[PDB]
Amino acid sequence: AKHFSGLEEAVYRNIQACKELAQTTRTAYGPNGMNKMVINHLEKLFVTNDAATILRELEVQHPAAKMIVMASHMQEQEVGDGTNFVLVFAGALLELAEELLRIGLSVSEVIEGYEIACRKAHEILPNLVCCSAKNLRDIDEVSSLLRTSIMSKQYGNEVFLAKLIAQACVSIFPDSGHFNVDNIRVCKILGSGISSSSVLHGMVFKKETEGDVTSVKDAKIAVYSCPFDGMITETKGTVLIKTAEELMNFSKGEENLMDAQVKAIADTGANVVVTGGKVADMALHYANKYNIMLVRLNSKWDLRRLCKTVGATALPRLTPPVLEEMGHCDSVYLSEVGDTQVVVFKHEKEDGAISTIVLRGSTDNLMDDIERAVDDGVNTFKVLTRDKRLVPGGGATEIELAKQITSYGETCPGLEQYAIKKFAEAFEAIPRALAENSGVKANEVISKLYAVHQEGNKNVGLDIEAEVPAVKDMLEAGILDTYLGKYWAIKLATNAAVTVLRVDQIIMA
Amino acid sequence: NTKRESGRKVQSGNINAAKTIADIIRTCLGPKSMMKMLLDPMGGIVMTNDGNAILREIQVQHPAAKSMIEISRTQDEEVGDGTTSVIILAGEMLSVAEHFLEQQMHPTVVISAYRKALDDMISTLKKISIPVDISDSDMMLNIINSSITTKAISRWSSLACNIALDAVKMVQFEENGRKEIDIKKYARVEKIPGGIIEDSCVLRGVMINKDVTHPRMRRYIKNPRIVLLDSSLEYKKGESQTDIEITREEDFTRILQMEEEYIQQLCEDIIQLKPDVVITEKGISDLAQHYLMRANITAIRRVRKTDNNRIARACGARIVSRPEELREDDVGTGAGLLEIKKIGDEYFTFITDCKDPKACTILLRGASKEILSEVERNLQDAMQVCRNVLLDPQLVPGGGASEMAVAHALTEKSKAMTGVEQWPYRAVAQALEVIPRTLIQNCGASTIRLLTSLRAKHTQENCETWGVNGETGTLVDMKELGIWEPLAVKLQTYKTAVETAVLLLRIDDIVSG
Amino acid sequence: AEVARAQAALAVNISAARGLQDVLRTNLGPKGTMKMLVSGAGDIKLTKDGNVLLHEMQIQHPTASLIAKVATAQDDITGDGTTSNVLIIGELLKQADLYISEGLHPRIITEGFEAAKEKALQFLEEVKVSREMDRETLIDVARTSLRTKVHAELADVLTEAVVDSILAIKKQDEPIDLFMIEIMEMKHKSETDTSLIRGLVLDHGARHPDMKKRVEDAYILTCNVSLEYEKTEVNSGFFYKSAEEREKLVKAERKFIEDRVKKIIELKRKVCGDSDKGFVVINQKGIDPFSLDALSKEGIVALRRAKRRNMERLTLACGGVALNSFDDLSPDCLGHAGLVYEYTLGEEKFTFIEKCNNPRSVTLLIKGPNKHTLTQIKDAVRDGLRAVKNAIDDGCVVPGAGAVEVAMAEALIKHKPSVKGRAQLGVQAFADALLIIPKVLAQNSGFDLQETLVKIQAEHSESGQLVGVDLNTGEPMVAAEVGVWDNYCVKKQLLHSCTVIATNILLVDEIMR
Repeated sequence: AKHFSGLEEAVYRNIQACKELAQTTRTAYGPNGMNKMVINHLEKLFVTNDAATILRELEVQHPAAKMIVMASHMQEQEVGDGTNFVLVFAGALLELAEELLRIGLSVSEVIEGYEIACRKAHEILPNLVCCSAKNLRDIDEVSSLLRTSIMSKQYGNEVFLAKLIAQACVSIFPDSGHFNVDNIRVCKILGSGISSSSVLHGMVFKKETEGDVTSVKDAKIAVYSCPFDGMITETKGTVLIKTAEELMNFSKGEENLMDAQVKAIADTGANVVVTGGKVADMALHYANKYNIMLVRLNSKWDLRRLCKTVGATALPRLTPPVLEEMGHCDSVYLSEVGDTQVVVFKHEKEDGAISTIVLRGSTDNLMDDIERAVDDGVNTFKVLTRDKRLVPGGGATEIELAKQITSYGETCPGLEQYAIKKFAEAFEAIPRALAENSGVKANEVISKLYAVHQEGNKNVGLDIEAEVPAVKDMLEAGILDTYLGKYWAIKLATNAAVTVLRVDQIIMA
Repeated sequence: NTKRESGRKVQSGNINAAKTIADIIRTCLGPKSMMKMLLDPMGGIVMTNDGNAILREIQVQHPAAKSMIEISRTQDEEVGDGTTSVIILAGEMLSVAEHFLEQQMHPTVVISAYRKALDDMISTLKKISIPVDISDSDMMLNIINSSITTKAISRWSSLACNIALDAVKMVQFEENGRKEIDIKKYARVEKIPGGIIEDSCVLRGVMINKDVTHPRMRRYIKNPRIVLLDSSLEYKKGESQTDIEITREEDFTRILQMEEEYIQQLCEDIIQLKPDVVITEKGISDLAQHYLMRANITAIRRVRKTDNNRIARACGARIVSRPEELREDDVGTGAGLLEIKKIGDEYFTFITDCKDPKACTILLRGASKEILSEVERNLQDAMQVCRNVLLDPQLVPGGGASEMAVAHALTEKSKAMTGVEQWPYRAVAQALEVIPRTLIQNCGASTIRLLTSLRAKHTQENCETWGVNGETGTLVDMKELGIWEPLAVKLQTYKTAVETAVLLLRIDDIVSG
Repeated sequence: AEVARAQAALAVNISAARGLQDVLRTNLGPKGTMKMLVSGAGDIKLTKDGNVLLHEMQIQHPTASLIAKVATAQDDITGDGTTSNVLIIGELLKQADLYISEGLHPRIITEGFEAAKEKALQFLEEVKVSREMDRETLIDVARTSLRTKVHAELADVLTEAVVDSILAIKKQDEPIDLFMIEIMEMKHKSETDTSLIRGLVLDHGARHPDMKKRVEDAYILTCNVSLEYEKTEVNSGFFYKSAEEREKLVKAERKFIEDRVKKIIELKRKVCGDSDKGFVVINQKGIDPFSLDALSKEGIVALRRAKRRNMERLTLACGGVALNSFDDLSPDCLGHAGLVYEYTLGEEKFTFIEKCNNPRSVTLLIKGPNKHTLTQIKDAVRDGLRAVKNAIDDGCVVPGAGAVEVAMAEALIKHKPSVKGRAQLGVQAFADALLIIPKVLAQNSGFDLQETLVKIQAEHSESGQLVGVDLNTGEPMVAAEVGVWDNYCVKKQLLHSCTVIATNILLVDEIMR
């Protein structure tokens, strides 16, 4: 399963991973991505562009492959751009060893080689970072920067999500100029159009919402997974469905039990009583007349979405909520979020870091697609908060790096002269991967990319003009990268590549 | 049921096991050494110089090996040593004799050779067996350290010398019949845990670990007088057997506690008497034993009468109904030393006893609780000399030149005894010389030429006293080299060895039951 | 039954051992690599350390049992060179096997190892000098100690922090540091990062803005039994069995809650003054909801979840004592470290207790999001701390980088064993086992493990040169001048642990399945 001897772990398990590293990025990355089906532990189809997601979706056997998986999620979280890339470069980097193994170089040698070279490459990145753009009050500025940032992991409507994913992150923080891990909730709601996905700041319970509104103005929520059907976890009051007379007497008390329920809720207070559990009509007919808002049988996700944002703890047991157990929202106003009638809260002044964007695709994988793309749009704005520093689309940068690193390789001398010169080569897998997705060869791209000799701006994008593979200034083209997005990508890819190289066999009975 | 086995087939199976067993340990035995490492099915390694330790951990084959463990024990049962000798020695005579001799065809002189090959040992040994002073610790120490080294250990030897040099002389039975050769209850070695080599503190008499087990007990009363029962403990071992009641939950708890609250009232009956020690063969409970200790009365519990009796004679303890009620007191002092040694708060009461029934249970202290086990083996191998030297001052020096001494005197006598008999007697003449020659083949070079030199040395220079060095391989006087091969041991070895090999020939047949 | 014996039996042993060791040649020094180990947990375990790898997951071997002792032993007695020992012994066996392949007795090959080791021992006693215990002189060793065990880049970033901890000693006599190891770990944005903290840090605190963010005069009340109880070093019994008992259970617990938090707040006023100093409550268990914010707003800092190891280090470090309880008591008993600072890094709240009355406890906060990295670096700190301490405990340090191994091999110059030629092989086999580390590095480096090594010797034989293979480029250089130094206690201990098992190898010629 795992343990092997006879050089199976190194020249074999490692390189096989590099095979997996391909076509999770190769056509799935570039200025655009491409989709690859995913069937699930409970079976259903997921199309995916970005590496980390689908490879997290893949339970992986190889400890070799297993290690770099971690770095891509570190990237995706930290960066999101080149999350596909962290595979390909590391793979193209690690595949350089076997020949050096036939050349006879040492792991202790070649790790140092790529190391000082990525430490050299990290030095070179700032200059191949080309100009900058930041306005975090500007959706349209953030849009185009997220547009290619989502586009790199998105083949779809790029500017609309870019608009929306820039809409929220700009408008969800009044202080934008900072960004936090989850600043955007999404209530995935199918139907209508893909443009029917819409940005609404503040918590959306996509759930059925009942109770007659006492205050749409304030939303203070005593938050519950507690069933208000009359069922409290510690000792349940569960309805008796096996007898007509027992149900006759209980429902008459479910009015007044829910009375003792809604009160302990609304004693310490609630505007919405957020209900993750079941509700009874006599509980609701009362809660209608009692006028507290039951958002009923709420999705644990909607519950978690609420439990996170309002800073309150859902109560499984029925019990008076204290200030930790009650959430607060700007407003509770029943409204269609993407033309789907639900309850949508508002959070901008409340806390922030929650913009609930209804994702409306035509199919759930489209509703996964728009879900996939913003993952970078989330993080790239976070990158865009961390730097406006702008790099053109990939493949323009890596050639100058190779130009650096190869001559930086002959300035090595000692066997790392090979390794560093190899480190220059793992750069060229991207325009290849891009030439692959677009259906051409790197060699022409490489020839063209070296032809102009510019190095960090002009490149073949992911292109229909790639019919004949064709360079373009990536900076001006709007297909763009960032220092961090490029820097972290090299830093984590080389790391995960060089650390999997030092590993040895596992002696095991 | 009925099962039949026949001829060489079983006797060859007899040849196999013991001989194959005789391989590693012969290399192990003596200063020249190896290790027999058992492979447990899990890969577990057990390496010893005792094959009988290895033999048990795995299947013991019936034909040879089932009897060899017992002739392994018997030798170690007797003198306290020699599991590893008899097996290879019996393996010797087992190996080359029968088939050869049965190809010369007869079971008889084969069996008969064991006798007359056995006594030539008895004959040539006690002639060349060198006497040593039994009153001299040292003259015993050089023969005792030779026999404390049975495998690797000269380490505790000098320390196991001193204790045994002292102890076995004081050894007497409860009959006190003779001193000397003894049962290991009349010389006991109880390893006492912990401490350090300084606490080894030679103990010539019995020890009672149960005399003082507690700090609250009797503290160093020079002559402990153990008062047996009889009134001080009036006899109730029984129980009230009180009737059942459902109301009180305590009745369930109290009825079982009643058992040990009787001796409590009996220990209360002891307190009034203040026996400095109290011995109870019925045993005393600990809830009863509280009230003895606080009196500064120590309590020996769950010990038998003979344990106490030998001690009551050894510690010189008046054995009475009550101290104030005359059962005709025994003496006040039988011993000159009562030493209660403490490692932790569990006290070890050692009473050094001079020519008393006692047990002669000797104190040893290793650097810790562990190397004790070798000191005990060292002491037992040490006390073995001290019981052997106090038996035989004459014990043969040899590096196995004794193991030659018989062998060559046999071939000498083979020429004398003649008949067809000589040929077994000359065949069994060969088996003895292999053990040391192996040890000096463990040395190297030509070990048979050394043996030739041995044989050249043998009748020319000397049989055994002058001989070959075992670990060096040089021909040297083995008293001059200081290597001692106890007469009794050697006397026991072939004897025990010739016996088993007699039956191994006599058995061509086993059944299934 | 089934018995493997003599020459062919020991083959699988020496085939295993030499076959098992050669995989560790990927280790021992920066040109060697961390070896990946995986278990049933699937944990990728990256260590160039022999012990870590050796005792976890391996292939079944009879030698696999014995080797697990020595790399443990050298880790025990040092914390370094556990990878070293393994490669010497089979190199000696490979040597030894030749002579046994020559037929020359494993006994005669065994008995020649010991003088040779003593020779090198005496020689390593000669090539040692008393060096500094100076931090920089420790850097010379710390650089060297870590690299032959853990990674060099790790070694470098560890070299300063590793020494600083073992430099924090009061001049302890300990060869390894018990409380200088306090390992905090974290999920970070750096898969490998280690902060150097003298004093003790808490597992968890509880940080509130109500609680003082900075406690400068810190009277630390460190308690197991927590706020839920009342004047108790022991928890109080619950009965949920029946209604009326539980009905009275939940009402009075707040009294246990109230008095407890009261016990602190009145005691802070007592102990720390009102707002005058900061107070520190440690709750080794949970913190009460009332008492949490109640201790918070009184200036008290209540700390959720400090360990029992935080308990003991604090008392030692801050000179105070941890309680079980919050009751009114003097400030001195309550732990006082001249700073209590709760440093929340990652999701984990690390409460520093710093400016400690004893800088015996000192802490290192390890970092990584990836566990295998968090495994490596957190493991990478310890060996040096144990290793480099052997530099700062010992006035002597043996020079490293294998310069001393070429030094003895010729200093073992032969017919010095003119004795027999078995010791002459025992030295000749041993002279080559010395060089396996100077080999394996130049091996793991460029060029030749030999061509350089013979350069080294040809060089070292030249006067004034104690010269050795570089741990990096594998080129000849004088090792003592680079400062590259393995701990003194390593070698002398290493040689013993090296020779014994290889010595134990030849004494086992038998294995029984």
